[PDB]
Amino acid sequence: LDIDPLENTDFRVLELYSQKELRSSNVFDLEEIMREFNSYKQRVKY
Amino acid sequence: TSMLDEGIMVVYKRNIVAHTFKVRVYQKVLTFRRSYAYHRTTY
Repeated sequence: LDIDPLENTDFRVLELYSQKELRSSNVFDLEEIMREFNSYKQRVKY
Repeated sequence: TSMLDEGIMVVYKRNIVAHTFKVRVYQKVLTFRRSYAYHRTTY
């Protein structure tokens, strides 16, 4: 009986879609709409 | 009574990064302020 012992394997944390790739996926980005709003909200100079 | 294909693998995502492209927007902005006039104090 020569049974080889089972090797320890290190499961990695698997990242399918990147974070920067996740919000990159929405047609409507609230962050840049609210921002686009206050950018408009500052259009008056005399 | 005594008694596994090998290969090379490439995996592919579904891709979710929405397509960007720039858009030109043409428009005009008409503004109407209105005021009164007495002595030197414009209302």
